[PDB]
Amino acid sequence: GETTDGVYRVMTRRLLGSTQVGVGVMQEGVFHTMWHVTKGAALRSGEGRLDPYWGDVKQDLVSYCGPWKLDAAWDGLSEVQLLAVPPGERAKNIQTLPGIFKTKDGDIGAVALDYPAGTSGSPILDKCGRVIGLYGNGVVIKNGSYVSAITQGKRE
Amino acid sequence: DMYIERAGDITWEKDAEVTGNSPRLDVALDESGDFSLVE
Ligand SMILES: O=C(Nc1ccc2c(c1)CNC2)c1cccc2[nH]c(=O)[nH]c12
Repeated sequence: GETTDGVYRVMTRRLLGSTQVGVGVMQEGVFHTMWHVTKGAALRSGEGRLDPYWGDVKQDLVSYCGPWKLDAAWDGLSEVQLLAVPPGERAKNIQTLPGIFKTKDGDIGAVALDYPAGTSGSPILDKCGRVIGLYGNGVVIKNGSYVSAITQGKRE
Repeated sequence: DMYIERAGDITWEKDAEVTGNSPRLDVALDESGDFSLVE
């Protein structure tokens, strides 16, 4: 069906009314989203069907129709824009300076913006509009608020 | 069964609302892709 580049809402009719379970990026004929949004299930786009191509529960990422295409990275110094697509609310760019998730395998970018769980999959952009990662996987800090990581996949 | 709807273009917008702090958090990622705060 629709394969135009951009940001998309992932919805479901399995529950009461139409409920938004997450968000995704369509780029180069591939739909990119978080694994915890779809659980690897196939998606629909009008009459068309999107089937999973690659996925990984630890990275919490999944691509549809083809391999992961997003490869831009946070430089460690610049502000980024979370293209937040909230449930029932209009898409909105939120500029922020990212923090650091210090891990045993290296550091990762992190956006400290609290958004509903249904905002999972919203892209994080650089000053060029490139997708440097997706919002939706992080931690609950001492304040109860969510601090998501900048989750980027690998372009083989 | 899940379905998708276009929500917009991916573009950087100048003069967007600038909010949020930049914290350095010690985390651990388990085999189930879940983060946890290490203190
Ligand atoms: O729960 C969230 N994310 C999530 C859930 C389940 C799993 C994973 C990530 C990865 N492995 C399985 C979430 C995402 C965005 C904002 C939030 N606010 C809040 O309190 N939780 C979230």
